[PDB]
Amino acid sequence: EPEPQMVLSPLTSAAIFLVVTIDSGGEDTVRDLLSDVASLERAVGFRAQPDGRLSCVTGIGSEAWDRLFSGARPAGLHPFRELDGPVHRAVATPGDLLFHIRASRLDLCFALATEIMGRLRGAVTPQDEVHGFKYFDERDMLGFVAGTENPTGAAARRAVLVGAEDPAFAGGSYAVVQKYLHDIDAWEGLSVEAQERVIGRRKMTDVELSDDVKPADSHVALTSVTGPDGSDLEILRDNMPFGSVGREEFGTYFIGYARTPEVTETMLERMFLGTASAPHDRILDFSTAVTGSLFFTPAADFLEDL
Amino acid sequence: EPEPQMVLSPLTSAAIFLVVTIDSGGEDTVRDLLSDVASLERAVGFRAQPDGRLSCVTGIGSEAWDRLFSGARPAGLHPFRELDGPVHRAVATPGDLLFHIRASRLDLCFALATEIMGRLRGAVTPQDEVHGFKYFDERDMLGFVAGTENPTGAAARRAVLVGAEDPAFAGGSYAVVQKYLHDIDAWEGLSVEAQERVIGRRKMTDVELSDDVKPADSHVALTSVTGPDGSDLEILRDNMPFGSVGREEFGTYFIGYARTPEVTETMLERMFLGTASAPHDRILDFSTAVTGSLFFTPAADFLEDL
Amino acid sequence: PEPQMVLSPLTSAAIFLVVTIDSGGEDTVRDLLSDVASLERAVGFRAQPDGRLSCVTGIGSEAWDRLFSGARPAGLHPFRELDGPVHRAVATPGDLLFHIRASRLDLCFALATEIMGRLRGAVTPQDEVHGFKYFDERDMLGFVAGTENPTGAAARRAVLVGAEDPAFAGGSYAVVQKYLHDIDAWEGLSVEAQERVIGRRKMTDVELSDDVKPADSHVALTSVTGPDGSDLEILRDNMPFGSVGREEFGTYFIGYARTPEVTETMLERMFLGTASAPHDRILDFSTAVTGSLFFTPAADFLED
Amino acid sequence: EPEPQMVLSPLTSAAIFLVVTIDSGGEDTVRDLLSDVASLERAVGFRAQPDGRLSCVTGIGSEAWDRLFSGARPAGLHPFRELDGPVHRAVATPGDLLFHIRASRLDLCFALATEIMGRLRGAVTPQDEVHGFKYFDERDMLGFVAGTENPTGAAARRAVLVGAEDPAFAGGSYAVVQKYLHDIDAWEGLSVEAQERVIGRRKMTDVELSDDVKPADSHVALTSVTGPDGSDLEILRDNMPFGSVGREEFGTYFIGYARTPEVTETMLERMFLGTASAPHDRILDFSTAVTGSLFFTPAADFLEDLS
Amino acid sequence: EPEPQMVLSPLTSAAIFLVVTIDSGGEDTVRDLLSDVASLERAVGFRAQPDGRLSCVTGIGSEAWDRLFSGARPAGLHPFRELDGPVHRAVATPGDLLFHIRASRLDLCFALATEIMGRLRGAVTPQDEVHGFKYFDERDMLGFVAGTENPTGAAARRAVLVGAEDPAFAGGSYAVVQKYLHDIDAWEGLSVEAQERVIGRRKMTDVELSDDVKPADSHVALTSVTGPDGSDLEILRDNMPFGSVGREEFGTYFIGYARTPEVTETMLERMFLGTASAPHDRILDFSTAVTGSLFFTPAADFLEDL
Amino acid sequence: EPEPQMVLSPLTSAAIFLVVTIDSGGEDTVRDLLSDVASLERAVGFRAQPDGRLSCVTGIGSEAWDRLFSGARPAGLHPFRELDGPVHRAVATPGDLLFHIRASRLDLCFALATEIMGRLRGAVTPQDEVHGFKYFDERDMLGFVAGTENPTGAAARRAVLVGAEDPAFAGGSYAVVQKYLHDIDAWEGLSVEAQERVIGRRKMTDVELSDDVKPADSHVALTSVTGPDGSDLEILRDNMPFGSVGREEFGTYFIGYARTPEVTETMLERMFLGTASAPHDRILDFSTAVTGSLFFTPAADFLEDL
Ligand code: HEM
Ligand code: HEM
Ligand code: HEM
Ligand code: HEM
Ligand SMILES: [Mg+2]
Ligand SMILES: [Mg+2]
Repeated sequence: EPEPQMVLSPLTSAAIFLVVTIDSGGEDTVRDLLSDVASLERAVGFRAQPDGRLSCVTGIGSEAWDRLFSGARPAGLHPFRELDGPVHRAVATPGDLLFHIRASRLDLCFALATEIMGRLRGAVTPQDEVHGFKYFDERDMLGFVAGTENPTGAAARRAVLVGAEDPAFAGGSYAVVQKYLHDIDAWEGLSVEAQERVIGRRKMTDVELSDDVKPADSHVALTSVTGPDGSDLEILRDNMPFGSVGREEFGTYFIGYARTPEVTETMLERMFLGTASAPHDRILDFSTAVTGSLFFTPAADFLEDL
Repeated sequence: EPEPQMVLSPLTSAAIFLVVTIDSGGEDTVRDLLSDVASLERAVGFRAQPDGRLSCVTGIGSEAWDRLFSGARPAGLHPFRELDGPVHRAVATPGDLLFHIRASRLDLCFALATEIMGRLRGAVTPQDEVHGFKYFDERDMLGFVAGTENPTGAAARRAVLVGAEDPAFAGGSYAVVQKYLHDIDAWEGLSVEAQERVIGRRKMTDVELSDDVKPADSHVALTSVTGPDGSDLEILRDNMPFGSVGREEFGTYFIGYARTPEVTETMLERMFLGTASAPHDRILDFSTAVTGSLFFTPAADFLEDL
Repeated sequence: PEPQMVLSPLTSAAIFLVVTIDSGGEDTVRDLLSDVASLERAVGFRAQPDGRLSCVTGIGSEAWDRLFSGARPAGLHPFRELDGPVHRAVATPGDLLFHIRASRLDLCFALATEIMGRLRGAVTPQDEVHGFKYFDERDMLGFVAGTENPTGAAARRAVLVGAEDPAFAGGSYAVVQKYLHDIDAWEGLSVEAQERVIGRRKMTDVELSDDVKPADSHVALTSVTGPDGSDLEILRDNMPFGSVGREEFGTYFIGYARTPEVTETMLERMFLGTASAPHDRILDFSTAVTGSLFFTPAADFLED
Repeated sequence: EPEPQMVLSPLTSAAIFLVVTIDSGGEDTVRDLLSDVASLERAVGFRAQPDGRLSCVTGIGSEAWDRLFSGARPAGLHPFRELDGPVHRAVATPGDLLFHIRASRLDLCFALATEIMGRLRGAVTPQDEVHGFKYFDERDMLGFVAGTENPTGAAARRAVLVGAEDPAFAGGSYAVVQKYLHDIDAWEGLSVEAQERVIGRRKMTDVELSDDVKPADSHVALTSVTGPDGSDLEILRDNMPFGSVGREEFGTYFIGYARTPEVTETMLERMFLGTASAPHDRILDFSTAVTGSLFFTPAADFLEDLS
Repeated sequence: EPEPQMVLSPLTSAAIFLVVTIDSGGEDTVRDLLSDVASLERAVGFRAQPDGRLSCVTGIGSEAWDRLFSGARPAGLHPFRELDGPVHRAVATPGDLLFHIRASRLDLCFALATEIMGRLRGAVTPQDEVHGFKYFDERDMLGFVAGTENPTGAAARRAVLVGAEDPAFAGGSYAVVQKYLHDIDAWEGLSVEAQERVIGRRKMTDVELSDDVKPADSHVALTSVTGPDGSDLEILRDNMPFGSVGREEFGTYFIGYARTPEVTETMLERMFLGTASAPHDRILDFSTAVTGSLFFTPAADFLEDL
Repeated sequence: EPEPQMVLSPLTSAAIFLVVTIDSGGEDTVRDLLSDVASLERAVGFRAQPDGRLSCVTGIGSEAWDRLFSGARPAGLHPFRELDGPVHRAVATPGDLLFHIRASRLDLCFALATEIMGRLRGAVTPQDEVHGFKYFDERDMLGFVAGTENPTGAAARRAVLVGAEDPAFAGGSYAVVQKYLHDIDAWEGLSVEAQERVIGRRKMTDVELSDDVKPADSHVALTSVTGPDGSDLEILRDNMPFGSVGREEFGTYFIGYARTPEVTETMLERMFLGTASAPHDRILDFSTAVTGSLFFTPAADFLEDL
């Protein structure tokens, strides 16, 4: 049975997201680092266990894959597709490698980031670095609980991990990232009731709005998708607030894992392009995407063997 | 007894340092915020007690004092004094207000910073914003334990709080801040034993080097100061690592509190200008100061009674 | 099939809610059942990982026939009243059980509030108990409670319906009884006399050896062996409760099993006695004031 | 300095409030129990330290004081004064002894309540027993954070503990209790902004409303009181949710400690009788007081030195 | 105010008790270590704060005091007085220095013991070393709660710290130690009710037996002492279980702190020699003392000024 | 179907290792105790759950197996093989039963050890008893992190548990124990860099030395072993510091579990007897083995069915 990366992590209150491009000639250095990244994760994290909860999920973009590896490609790997909606746009931005670093403390994330980037200096150019922090009651930058309807247990494994449909890549996953900046002033001018109509859940109690009252352009309504057999299509999300008070930057860093990118891409199409009943996701009236990238996160043993 | 701000805080693993200047006409907005800052600290922090450990210490610079208040000035308040040493320089940079925000989690620091800056928008210009994180075993960016010889209990109160020498300002303190960037590549080229000779303490065990082995230009030797009667002159420090892996920025944010700025200024003169036996503090061969400011942190009731 | 959270980690707080379904309340009940897992997530998620909030939902025999058509679970029937020579196990009404557990009573209460909010006008409350465990896992009699519960695979095999009733695989059967204790009479016994009642040492929680353990001790009467000589096991999560002002000092008994026959055989031994034991000596200090049986379906049964 | 009881406790998530009356002839049994209550607190609590945080504050009503003790009375002790407002009433109900029992866990509260009541059986009649639990984010039954503006440290000592003004009773305090039941249906029919105008603070963030927006009949405006010199008069509160979902009982148990009952009584008068600018505290349109009692909580050494 | 050592510590679950004798010629090495012991405590303990709660109380015996120091001596300092009762004996055993090391974890105790003994190698001979552990519910090796009636707060300071009666030594205390081994087989032959009559408290609930049932030769009755003016004479105890299962050694390490040794010695006399109404403390029928030593624990600043 | 003992335990900060021999005639008493050991574990441990994490792993030696049981032997069970190297020796010492007791607190370990030894008095002779404690940062007595490269999850199950190759004993494991005493004086005379060359990892950061610099006689190089198919052969280790400061005993108690003893024995041979490129493991120049024994730890159901 192939060993996945730590895509299914315990709850963590801190994260670093690192997106880089691989410079010309940097391929060999990158391959060496990939074969050591799990041993660096253990080195940094083991002595802080059990409370540290340090993990690193490593992802590779479509164009980078062809530069690094010969043989088969993962079936669903392609560049992030830009969505040019009537009002809102989901931009595509460059990224060859993702490091999704999570722990209970930002310092542990930083120590691992420092070791990873130390080995890659001269081979990569940083595109994005975000230091994320979750609020103490699992709330996001909009004041709502984040993570409630994530799948757990076997339902999570089924939703996230590549299996028999792409057997050479079993135990992998696909990550989509988007960095969002919020208009906090406009958001906080809404009443709580109007915010609940945007999200589709109660703010304080986190109870879902009933079907008869939930707006068709609420976030929860548009990101609820049923498959060909009427089962729910699910993804696993670990959105993280970030910001700078001096620069008035108040953000949500979105990351979503799925067994195939088609699930995530269908959700994004509904959000940005809308449906028969909804012009677009009302969350986008307060949130602007400034990055967008797609990565394949291979099985841990795939990385170890190169 | 006047009530001090939370200068003597429990150990915290997260901090935000905010330094701002007061714009033309911003005085009244600032005074209103100062009279509310303790109540904002309670609002953000109380529901996360007892583990949150959220506090905010507010400081006011020399020039800002005269713009905000009439009547007496604190006796020791003056602008930061630039030190132009033979090799190393301690720069002065602008700052009218300091907010030293501490907690066990960065999100609580950020929430308070957001409320404070929300009330000040349009009245202040940000000069510096640093998000600090301490390593899980109380280590700093150089890999040494940080805080070991800080005073505690009654010795700390005596060292930090203004008393009968300046009775109108009893329960206040003086804060000096400097942001340092490290040359980590050069530091990590030293052996552990060579690093220990720079600091003056063992790296793994944090035991002080004996007087016969401790170099005269070690950090602990230069920052050890005796008064006219041979008593130790002490300050309270809460130095915090910070940085950005993508920008190769690895820093220490220095903050030191003392009952009179003369103690901290004597330490800085020994570090930057040296003594008969030491050209300068060897820590400065790996650390460059890029900011420097001095603030008076009044008793909490002084702020409240505006 | 995915079970409900019958096998929970240890919790220090609980709310037990038993209700009857009023005439015309069926539809409101069915709607709540299809939402109960989503309400559990909504209340519990923001207090993770320490909250450990869960809700196990059970349905009685008479209620089942009112709510659902098609197959019944094979073992579902009303609680059987036991009229012993001295002690009686009463049957009391109950159509739905909510067994709510967490590390803190406030989280239990928040979920109970949301559940009862959705059911108002459709149900009548029969019982509500707010349970608390003592800091050293002791019960109201001063003994450690839960020691011999099965764990891991043995727990799954003992508690979850399987291939013997395949349409209801992943379900379980819950028996509840509320007991009030005579604490004055109990505390008049020596520790050694109490140990002979229970069958375990009080301070150290070591089982009394076979040569000293009385036949009418609680542990001896609730030890039952199957056709192949294996132990028949149940999973228990007994909770203290009470009111100091009313001198009410209680144990809320709940036992889960794959078939109610195991639990019912234990109860018959306790209340009716055997050739070797008049009755369970624990019953000389404990009176049952409720008794109900529920089937707790697989979580996916409720969600559909 | 005389030693207070644990009036200023760390934050606790569980409480039991026990109010009893002393039966005729029960005085001697009561006095014996009072001289042992500290030792019972240690017996129950010590083996659960450091996490248990078990404490018991013992209070004695005005009429009970006269029955138990033959010497001088605390200067501010009198029976709770009923407030008969144009709309709302603060009832006075019987109570001779208060046991305010706090810990991190309800079982530790219950163990101590059991030991106390075991010694008093036959000498007292129970009037009220409430098992309180705090919501995990310090919220009350109305969904608002409770405790935010309580004084801390030296300001709390100065506000709560009797000093030089009544030297024989230094280290004591005065407790007012009221059990409130809420109309949760009516409350949940308000918008969040309408709730915020009732309380005087933002619901989600717990930031106080500006002076320009905060209504005169908000709870925070009516319970804000300044003294003869313009200093704030403060009390220490440890309000606790309680209830029963089956009976639709959703409550707040109010307890407030103060160095003199006059501060707490002034706040209650403003709430129930109103001011020039406010008919009454709007929180009372959603909250009914069903008990009301006043107690003196003596210094610990006063209790220990008894026959 | 003179600063005491950490005689009144928060609750700790681990301890090391180290008793040594000073070898001929070892005086100078010992004096140097004493002047450094608080700085060693900070070095070992700081990086495990706030939960470590590492402290070291240092005591000096009567004969050692006269070897190390000249001039005035603490008023009550003498060698432990052997008690030769009709049945039971309290032995005096050699000991010049006590290190009473406490923390929430044994490893912190061990690290500090290692540093202390490292500085003293060649100057001292070990007489006793005990590694103590508390049971999870504060119980001792007899199964009873230990520590319940210790004084707290102000009453503890008054009972333990030397004051105006010996002003040159204000802020000190006197420690008596005795290592006890228990005859667990004999003890476990009693019923619980018979055990309770030995101790004077209920076993499970730790409620004191009422005056009408408490025997005169119970442990709590013999260790309850009133002074000529009616006040309770109290000591502070931090008894620790210890043992070795293979050697069937089950013990209690007794340590009692008091402002004068007269209080502790009066308790010991009542235990071992008895009263008019009690032949001896019944706890001694199941407990044998194998060490006995007395130490003065000076104010912290006395040690620092060497 | 078979239920293993708790070989794969969560991390624990305390342990007791008890090794006994079975006296002539003690076999029946031992068999009775083995059938009850799981129920004693529950009795002691249940009331401290969920934080106690008390477990006991029971092992049986080769000669004891033949005295206790008839029918099949586990295929790999034999007495520990003495290794007589040119410089260093791995001695074989007597041991019939191992009790490897772990918990979050030493109290719980001690209570269970007391109950076990209580049942076996008169049937067994203690050979070794060690009370282990972890340093707060997972460090050993040499100052290095211990446990970093242990297998986890499925890789741990595959490495440790007997399966289809010995089907009657599926769910069992083999334990090798050695008690080591260190020469701490000689070790602390090395520079940190010289220590790192002994171990094969960086001291402070726990990063493995790269292949070009790692010495062939480093500990990590000699204990890295590849199988016939090029896979890494792994074991699960739960080494625990122990000691006595007064006797200058500073130790590491080695325990290693594996599905077959040949893996552990190949590592030992490389350490003690060396390779073409390394005379012996350099860790042995600072570490002396004073015990050595091998045990089979059966499935839990094997013990219960006695
Ligand atoms: C007043 C009610 C009760 C009290 C206070 C109580 C208490 C206890 C205690 C202290 C134990 C020993 C520790 C443990 O394993 O939990 C025990 C064991 C047990 N109890 Fe009860 N119990 C009660 C009622 C019941 C009822 C009604 C049943 C069955 C229908 C039951 C079945 C069991 C079983 C099966 C055991 C495990 C026996 C064994 O060691 O195999 N109990 N109970
Ligand atoms: C139904 C009963 C009550 C509820 C639900 C309630 C709730 C609250 C809330 C949510 C706050 C704001 C947060 C805080 O500082 O705790 C508050 C503040 C306060 N309450 Fe109440 N309360 C009640 C009864 C009372 C009573 C009866 C009194 C006085 C006799 C009182 C005195 C106060 C005071 C002095 C404050 C702080 C006001 C300020 O200075 O900011 N409360 N209460
Ligand atoms: C022999 C081993 C010892 C054991 C196992 C032991 C055990 C206990 C226990 C279980 C208690 C009751 C709970 C408490 O308040 O701590 C206690 C109380 C006490 N013990 Fe001991 N003890 C021992 C030796 C000593 C010695 C040698 C002294 C005095 C020299 C002493 C002085 C006290 C005192 C003063 C109390 C408090 C009595 C009261 O005022 O209530 N103990 N001890
Ligand atoms: C003096 C006794 C010992 C000490 C202080 C010691 C210490 C260590 C240290 C510090 C590590 C590096 C971090 C890690 O745990 O992975 C290590 C790794 C290891 N040790 Fe030891 N050890 C000792 C004895 C043994 C023995 C006797 C064996 C085998 C029989 C052994 C097998 C291993 C293995 C397999 C590894 C992992 C190597 C790798 O794949 O990276 N050790 N040891
Ligand atoms: Mg009978
Ligand atoms: Mg014996």
